[PDB]
Amino acid sequence: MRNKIFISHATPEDDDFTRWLSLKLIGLGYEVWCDILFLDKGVDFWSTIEKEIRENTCKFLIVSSTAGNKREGVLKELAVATKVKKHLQDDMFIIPLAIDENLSYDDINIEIVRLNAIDFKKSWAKGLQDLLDAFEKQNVPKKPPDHSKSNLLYQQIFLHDKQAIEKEE
Amino acid sequence: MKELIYIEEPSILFAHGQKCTDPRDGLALFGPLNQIYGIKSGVVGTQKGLQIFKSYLDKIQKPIYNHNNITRPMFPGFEAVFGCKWESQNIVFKEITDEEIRRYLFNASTHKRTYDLVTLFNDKIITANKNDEERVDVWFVIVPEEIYKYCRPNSVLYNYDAQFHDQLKARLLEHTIPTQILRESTLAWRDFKNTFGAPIRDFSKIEGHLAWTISTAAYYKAGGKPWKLGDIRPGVCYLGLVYKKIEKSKNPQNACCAAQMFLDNGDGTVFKGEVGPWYNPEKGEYHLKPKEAKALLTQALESYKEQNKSYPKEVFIHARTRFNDEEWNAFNEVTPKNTNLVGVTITKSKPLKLYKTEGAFPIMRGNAYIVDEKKAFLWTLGFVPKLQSTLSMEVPNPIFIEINKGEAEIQQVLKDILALTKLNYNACIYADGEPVTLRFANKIGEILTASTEIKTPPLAFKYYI
Amino acid sequence: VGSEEKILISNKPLKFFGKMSYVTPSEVTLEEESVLADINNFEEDTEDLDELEDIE
Repeated sequence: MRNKIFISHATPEDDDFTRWLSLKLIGLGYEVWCDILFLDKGVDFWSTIEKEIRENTCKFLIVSSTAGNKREGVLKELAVATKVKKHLQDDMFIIPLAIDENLSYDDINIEIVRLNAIDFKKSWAKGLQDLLDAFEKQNVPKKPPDHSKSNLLYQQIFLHDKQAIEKEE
Repeated sequence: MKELIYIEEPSILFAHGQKCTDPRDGLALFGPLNQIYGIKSGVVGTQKGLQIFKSYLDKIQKPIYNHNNITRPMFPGFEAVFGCKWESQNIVFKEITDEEIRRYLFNASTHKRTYDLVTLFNDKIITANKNDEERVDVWFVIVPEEIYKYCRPNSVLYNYDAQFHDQLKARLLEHTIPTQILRESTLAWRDFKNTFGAPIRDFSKIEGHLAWTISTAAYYKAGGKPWKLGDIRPGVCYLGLVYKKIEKSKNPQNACCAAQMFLDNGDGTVFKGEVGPWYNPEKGEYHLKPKEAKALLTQALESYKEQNKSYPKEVFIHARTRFNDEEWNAFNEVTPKNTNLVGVTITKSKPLKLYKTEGAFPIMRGNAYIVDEKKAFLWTLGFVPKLQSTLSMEVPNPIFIEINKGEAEIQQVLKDILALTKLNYNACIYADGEPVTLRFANKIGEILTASTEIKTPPLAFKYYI
Repeated sequence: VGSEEKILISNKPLKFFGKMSYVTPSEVTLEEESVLADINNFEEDTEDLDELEDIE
């Protein structure tokens, strides 16, 4: 059984949008994997990505940003995503994400060329809506929506260095 | 040896019953509590103002960034933050001829120019919304920069007020039209420079805050509620009472008091306190004579009964002046025996600058200094770690609170006014020094004092901010 | 105050220590507070131009 949603993106130029999309996904019901909230300091990185990509990732989301098509890491994740989508023989595994208008359609890496990249440039609400309805028309297993998990995650990671401490001053 | 007790940062509700502490991030993550179906923008101004507004609205439609999201968070787009749709179509536009501006320019005294221009905008808006079938939820007055500059009250080449938007909202109050005035240089700073060759209205790094404030003001004036307060007890009513005085020449100012009221949500039900020709401006101690005091209390009680059906168990009164005995005695006997009445005074003129030994950091916002049971201090300004910056400037200054009469817990009113400081709607800042019942107080007093000719102002808030 | 009686005021101020406190970041936040100064500049202004032109 695979139900996790993988998001591949560049760092740190795509922190806010990836965080917002991951929070909306995890509050909407879908389980989402992203390196912002899972891959932290002190742990190994690559083995977990490979294992989750070829073991429990149901859909792959690659951000086709301006800086997201030339970094080595995103291209390597795209390569292993291509390998696992060839093994799984599903063309709907990779769902590209385009967020920058300044990047033309002809300058992207090749695995984004064949697939029609999703729309997230001029607006985000309808983009999330079409991503959601494409997901539920692709029959991804889901849980009932609850923002309590999203609230707990948001209080967990994004409030680690931005809170008052109990020290004498 | 005394210490400084801590009050926790108050929380604001959001969509799906979610609790956060920042309004911008909570809106970007969850959104409003209640959804509206859609807004329709209306604009008055020149065609240059029309295209400037269209450019700024389509820029707002795009997700725009700032330097960093730690202090000034990025704008995820109006649709993604509010769930409402903004479009550049179905927009009603009314043009103002610049030749009429030239005709009105060469007048001698700028006051009559202000009057004729304000009335021209007013009856243009009235004509526009009284004939056009397309509903306009919010009218956007795009005033030109040179009108704001060259037609100032002291610009050099009685109940009417020289301020433009003051008179605008004052004479638009009698028709229930939510309007918001937009300065041209605010949303046309790209092509606006100073004489040296620099934008004095510069937003090369900070325009995300402008987008945030404009978007939340547009959603609030539409009818939807952006955010509310978390915990409100069954039977507590806040009464932020205005005690701002105008300097209305030989006309008797006396007491131009008004009152804000928060009862169950962020809903403000402002009922017009009397002008009260008693105690002519030689007597400006704000001592409310008993008939007007009981009238205002009856207004508050009737509004609470209409909105809640139940008698309130405790009335919270916020003001800024000292309270005399007879005013509270008049406040007492009208109230039932079960309820409680307490009055709080908030002031800024008391100096207390708390400095820091090491580093260059100010007082963290939320510290409470207690002097006695009656008097206390609250540091609503200063550093806040969720922002990783100070909301104040240089050194923060606290608000000296003091309960006059009635029995209540001091930390209760401390945390309650701390929660009340988070409900600012016109500006989407994290928090302000004065509470929003006192922040809206001066502006709504200026609105009401600009038009004596009205008698029943609407008690909503869209026609004020 | 008097030829024989003198009143002594301490030259050090009275201290308050806080139970709760905050973290101490690098110097970037003071630059962002200067940006907050710019925020207060570009938010609103009133009759600045003539005195600005008088300073040169």
